[PDB]
Amino acid sequence: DPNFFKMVEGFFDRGASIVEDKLVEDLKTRETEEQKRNRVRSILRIIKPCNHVLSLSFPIRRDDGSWEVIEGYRAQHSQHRTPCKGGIRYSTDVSVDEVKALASLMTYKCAVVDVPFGGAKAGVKINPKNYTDNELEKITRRFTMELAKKGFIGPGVDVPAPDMSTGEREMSWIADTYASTIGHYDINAHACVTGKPISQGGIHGRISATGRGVFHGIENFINEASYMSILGMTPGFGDKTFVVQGFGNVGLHSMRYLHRFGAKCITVGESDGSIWNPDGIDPKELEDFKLQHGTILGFPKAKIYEGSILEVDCDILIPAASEKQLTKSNAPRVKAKIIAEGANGPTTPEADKIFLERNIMVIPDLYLNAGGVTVSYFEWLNNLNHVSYGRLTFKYERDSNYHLLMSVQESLERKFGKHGGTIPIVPTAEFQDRISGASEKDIVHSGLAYTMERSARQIMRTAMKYNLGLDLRTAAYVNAIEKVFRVYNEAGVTFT
Amino acid sequence: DPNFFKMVEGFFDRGASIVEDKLVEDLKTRETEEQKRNRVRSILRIIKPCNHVLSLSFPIRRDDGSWEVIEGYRAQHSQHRTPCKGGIRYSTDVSVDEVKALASLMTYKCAVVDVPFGGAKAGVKINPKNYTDNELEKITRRFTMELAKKGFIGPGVDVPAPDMSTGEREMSWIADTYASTIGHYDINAHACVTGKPISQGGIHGRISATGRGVFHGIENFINEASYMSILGMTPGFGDKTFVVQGFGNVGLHSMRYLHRFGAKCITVGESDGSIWNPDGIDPKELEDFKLQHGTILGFPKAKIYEGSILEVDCDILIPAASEKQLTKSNAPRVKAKIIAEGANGPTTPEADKIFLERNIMVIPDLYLNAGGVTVSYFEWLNNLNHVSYGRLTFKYERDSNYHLLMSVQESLERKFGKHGGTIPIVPTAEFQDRISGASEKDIVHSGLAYTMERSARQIMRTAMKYNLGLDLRTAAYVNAIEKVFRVYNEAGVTFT
Amino acid sequence: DPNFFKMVEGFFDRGASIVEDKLVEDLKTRETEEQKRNRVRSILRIIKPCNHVLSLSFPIRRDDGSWEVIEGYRAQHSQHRTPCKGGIRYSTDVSVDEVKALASLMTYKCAVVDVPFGGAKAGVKINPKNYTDNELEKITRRFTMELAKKGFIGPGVDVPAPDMSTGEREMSWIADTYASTIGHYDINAHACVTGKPISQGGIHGRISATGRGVFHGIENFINEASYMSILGMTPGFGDKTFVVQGFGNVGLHSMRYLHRFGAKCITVGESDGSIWNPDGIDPKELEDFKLQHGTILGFPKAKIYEGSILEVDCDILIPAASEKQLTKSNAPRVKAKIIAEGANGPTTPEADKIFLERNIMVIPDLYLNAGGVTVSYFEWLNNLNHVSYGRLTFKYERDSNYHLLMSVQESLERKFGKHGGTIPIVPTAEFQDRISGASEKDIVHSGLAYTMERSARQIMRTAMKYNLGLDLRTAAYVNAIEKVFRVYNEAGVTFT
Ligand SMILES: Nc1nc2c(ncn2[C@@H]2O[C@H](COP(=O)(O)OP(=O)(O)OP(=O)(O)O)[C@@H](O)[C@H]2O)c(=O)[nH]1
Ligand SMILES: Nc1nc2c(ncn2[C@@H]2O[C@H](COP(=O)(O)OP(=O)(O)OP(=O)(O)O)[C@@H](O)[C@H]2O)c(=O)[nH]1
Ligand SMILES: Nc1nc2c(ncn2[C@@H]2O[C@H](COP(=O)(O)OP(=O)(O)OP(=O)(O)O)[C@@H](O)[C@H]2O)c(=O)[nH]1
Repeated sequence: DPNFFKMVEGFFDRGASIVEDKLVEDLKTRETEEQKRNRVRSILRIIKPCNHVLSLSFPIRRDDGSWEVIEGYRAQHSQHRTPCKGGIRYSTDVSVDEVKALASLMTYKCAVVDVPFGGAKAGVKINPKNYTDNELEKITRRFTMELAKKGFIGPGVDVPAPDMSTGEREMSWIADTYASTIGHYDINAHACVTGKPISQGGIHGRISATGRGVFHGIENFINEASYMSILGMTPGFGDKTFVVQGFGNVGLHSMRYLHRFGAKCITVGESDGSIWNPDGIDPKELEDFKLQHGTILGFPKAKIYEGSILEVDCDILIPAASEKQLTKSNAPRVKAKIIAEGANGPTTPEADKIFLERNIMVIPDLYLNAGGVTVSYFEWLNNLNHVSYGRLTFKYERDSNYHLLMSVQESLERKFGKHGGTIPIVPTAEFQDRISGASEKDIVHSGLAYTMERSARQIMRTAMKYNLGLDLRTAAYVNAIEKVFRVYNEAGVTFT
Repeated sequence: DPNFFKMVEGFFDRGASIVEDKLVEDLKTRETEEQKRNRVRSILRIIKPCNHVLSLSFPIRRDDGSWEVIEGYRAQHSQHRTPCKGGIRYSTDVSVDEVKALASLMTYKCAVVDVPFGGAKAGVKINPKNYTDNELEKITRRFTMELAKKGFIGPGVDVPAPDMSTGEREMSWIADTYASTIGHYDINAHACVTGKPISQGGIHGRISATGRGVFHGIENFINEASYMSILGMTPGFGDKTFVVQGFGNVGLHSMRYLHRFGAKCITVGESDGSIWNPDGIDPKELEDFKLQHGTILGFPKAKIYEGSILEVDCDILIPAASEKQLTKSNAPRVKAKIIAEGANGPTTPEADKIFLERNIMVIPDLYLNAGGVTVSYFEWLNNLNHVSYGRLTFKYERDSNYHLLMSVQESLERKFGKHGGTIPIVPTAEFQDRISGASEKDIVHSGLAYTMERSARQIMRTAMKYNLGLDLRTAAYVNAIEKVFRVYNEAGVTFT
Repeated sequence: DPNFFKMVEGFFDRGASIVEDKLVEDLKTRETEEQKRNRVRSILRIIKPCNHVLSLSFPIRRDDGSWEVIEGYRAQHSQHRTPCKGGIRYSTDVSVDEVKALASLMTYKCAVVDVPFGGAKAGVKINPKNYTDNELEKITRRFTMELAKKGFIGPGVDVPAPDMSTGEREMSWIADTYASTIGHYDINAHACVTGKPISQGGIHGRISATGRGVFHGIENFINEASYMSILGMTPGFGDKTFVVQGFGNVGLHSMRYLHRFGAKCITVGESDGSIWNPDGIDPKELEDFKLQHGTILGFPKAKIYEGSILEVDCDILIPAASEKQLTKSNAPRVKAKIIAEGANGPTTPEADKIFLERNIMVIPDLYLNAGGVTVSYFEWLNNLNHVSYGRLTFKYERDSNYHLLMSVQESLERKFGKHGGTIPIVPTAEFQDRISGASEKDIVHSGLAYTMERSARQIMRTAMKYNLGLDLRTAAYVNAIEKVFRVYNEAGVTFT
């Protein structure tokens, strides 16, 4: 049970060794092979660590009149490409080391998806549940009152974001503080953060984003025969066994979108148990009980399945919530062709090997749960371009989108409308639905997928280049580094 | 052999005289004809000079331990419309006067193409070749360390750029300095400069931009019969003799794009000699030797042509590199209907007259080599909107771009698909190539051409308005001034 | 052998317990004894920790072309009273914990002497000796390039300073960086740091300051009979045995000033050995060999004394350099009435008890080595008032300083100068020496002593108030906290 930090650090190291072999070969500087090799080697010593790490102490007053001190950490991995991004996490497992990872992680996560942001993250040694709303509203707006004094929060330095144990309220609190302490005139203050509610500049779609980011991520591969062949599987979703573990968020919004395109999901894993219905389960009906029961168990159309989800005979498996759920004890026990890994580090390094030995494909946590980052990026622009996307264009496009058809109509009626036969060219129900449903919801759904699309394709290439086969986890950490490295190299690596 | 400055100044003067005749007539102020004429007249005394010109001195330390002082000049023509733009030039021909021109030039260049920027330029009395990479990296990052202390470098004051003797490295160096001296949080620091590499916010297409800007510039005229008639020529490129002088950059990337649309280029001029093949030459094969030989001479499929390119019997002639190449001695000797003038001041004032007497059309250096500016402008936005263009839209457009076709299909199958005959409407190879090739490369190629398109059209008008016929050089300097003047007039000309 | 951190933390804790007993009694708020006691108690939980602690990573390039990463720490104890102060230390013993102490220390050190500054400190995991001057000049100016991006260096946030392993050069380097990265116009940039050379705004006297701060600190007690009586000693210095350990700096400049006022120093401790001359030793003659020999040993007029300085039969003992030199093994072995503790933590907690049991007075490291801080404060003003002290006044005072005497002369000659007898009132050699020697050297020497004077007096009071007798170390940590606490209380303790 290594520390998730040590997991990460262990990976990057491996990727570096892989990269260097050629990265030195494809370096176009006039130097000695040795000389230049000592350039790259150290650069891969430079980015790995996290530049700035700050430790705090808060004199907050409780509701009972008492005082207590609070520790808070912010980690800003690398300045190679600002601004920097990172969510906040209120918990008691926090620690300096636990952070540097996730910042040094999100960075690599962002690069895979071609995002400018730089990785960061913060945390606080605290358990929210023991504290009220007011207290938390006293904590937060003081937290981001300090960091702002110290240049770790600004629309072009560092951008907080949500995470488990947080929500819009928390964000909403922050942004106000900033505007009342720093911006005071600065227009870009509305971009201080992300994940805001919709009324201030948020997004129609954030909540389900991640779940989607999983989906289009899987799609870019399942529809890829080059790997179907390897796993003896078939392209498409119309005939496949799908399951989930970590119901709730990302487990769900994916399950639903998943159900949409011909999927047949079978099971559900929950902190309290499981279910099973080889006939396929409606996510909708489950959405109900999650609110009408606070649990999955008791679902009429599924048996309370004994055992872990992982041991289910299926095609896909989605460890959306549990961390380190896959071990050498289960890796052989799993029954699946593919794994998703929505959550971060649901899988152990040892297992990955076992899968590669079982010819089991997987997906890296980076790629999938990225969409929860991607969307933010978009939301970080809405607050900069100070508009909802498209509102200058929807109707214009619309107009053109049916002046054309008219042109077609006339063009045809002109040629073989000889007798005058009219061709009432019209939209399609769907296409008409898009039109009247014109809204950011459609844009984002697009600028998200395209992203996840392009990224995957780069990865496949990256895999082939290095003959990694199905060992994508590395391949991603690979494709990331090359981008990162390439950046830091072309930045005048340092002015000292 | 006047100084390129004196050339410029000589032109503007001429344009003013031409403009005033009507600019006073079309001025809508309640004044006396005389009174108002004394308004315009002086305004054309105001813009002409360059407001700010700074002279520097650098205590740099060589690699040998020695010190030496270095002089550096920055010229910011006019504040009438900030920000201001201007590249850098490392040479020993530099001088205050040599600058004011090019700044006072780029301004007028920018206006022709409807660009906000204001003209500037910098230079340094130095010969790079005698200095290392490190030294230059010591020079530059100190150069832009001073100017920043003094408000001549900022994403909304003044924007450096490349030029001969410079490259991405130089830029890349600068931007880092700025972020480490001024921005420190400012998001727009990524726009401090332009011409950056691609990894930081550069562009897919810069290198060939200029060459293209030449092309679409020629196209907007060759396809214009109104001038074909005058020169007894034909519209199109499918039947014309093309040549070049100044092979390398802009000479090349144009030659290639030129070759694409039915051109037949015949010759090449190079600092070391020339070639000739009335059968037409593949730029590609030339691209090879330029790298496999560092020269054109020795090209199998062309004779080493004796004489200057200018004296070749052709339809187009492109003095892409040489300066002041066209004199009264050659002006009559030239064999051509049109000239391009990619470079700046390849042609002499005296010659222009001779051409007008020989009924020879030409093109102003302003218009053509503008694209090397235009593109930058775009690149200056990529770093402000903090995105690669379109990524929010490509797939959305894509979707719509084939939901429509479906609509057509259904619409037709509905009317005279009576028996059920299906119409498998599909894209075209080309159109499908666009789609999968979706990228900035296509956007920029567009927002460039359109620009060069609209501009030309304004010029034609401007020519007709003033009955200049083929004497475009003036006409441009004309169309520019009116815009400029119009700006400075509507700006509350001055608050003093 | 506890960590110097743990030493410190152990002290403050003790002081708090002592303070609270009355601090709650002298709190003038309308509350319940319990209620208010829960106010103070926690406040003494708040100040103790250090608010901001930053960890860094530097991509520096060596002279050999290689790269290496460097870690650097800055600790800004408390914002209760900005700006904050702290020197820098280049070593390899550095660590986060090792810092928080010294920052949380200097704070309390500053308060004793009624200084606004807030404690901070920085360090770097590095050994200078293995690196050149250039490298260090590459390290430093990058170090303070980051911290400035992050608001840990500024004339009104945080003020670096020298320390062992540093010197004026290091400072001089920094200040330039700042002016070239942040100030750019800010007048107060000349105050970014302290310890500067004299040519930029430094001070005539810094080097010997500390040594002096020791002296006047001892004087305020030795001349105090109230404690002479306790130790059975005599006031004055004219008859006392003085010694030293840690020759070099502070050991020396004190020894000299010490020699001036009737002292008779006997021995010297050095890293390499010792000497002894009951006849008294001229510091001057020693100054010579320290430069003519790099050592004390071989001094003609002193025997190479076997044993540690501590075991010498004397009246005063000055552990100026060695850390943790005094242990339970030596505490009883020491032969002395008083200890100085110029260095930080030369003495162990256990020993202090033993001394109190041996009726041995001591002095806290805080008080004495403070002068090295005090002076800086002054130097931090020279760079703000942008003048050398007094230059507006010396001659004015001078004038008045002898218009008076004239008045006396005339006044006397008027009354009983009846016959006309003239009274040539004149200055004294000394007083005339002051005049012609008018310079900062005299001011600082004053504003230093007065400080150390007033402080001590507060401490005596503080001791009596709490009946600590000779256990001053606490008493200081006591007098400090009350000031600190009092500050943080009257600051609207927090706006959350
Ligand atoms: N679909 C769905 N949405 C939910 C659920 N719970 C909360 N939501 C929120 O409701 C919103 C519904 O999104 P819509 O914009 O109405 O429809 P959509 O974006 O096209 O797709 P869905 O989000 O799946 O409905 C989502 O953005 C979620 O934030 C749920 O169980 N199912
Ligand atoms: N075409 C071409 N590109 C070159 C040449 N030399 C360097 N390049 C670079 O290669 C890039 C090729 O551009 P692409 O994006 O691949 O293709 P394109 O932009 O549609 O058109 P081309 O630039 O002419 O290839 C250009 O942007 C140049 O910067 C050359 O000789 N020919
Ligand atoms: N006195 C003294 N000064 C030294 C010695 N070594 C270096 N110095 C420097 O020389 C300066 C001499 O100070 P001065 O201003 O000339 O005289 P002062 O300040 O009245 O008293 P001193 O510093 O003891 O000489 C001090 O500030 C030190 O920085 C030394 O061994 N003895």
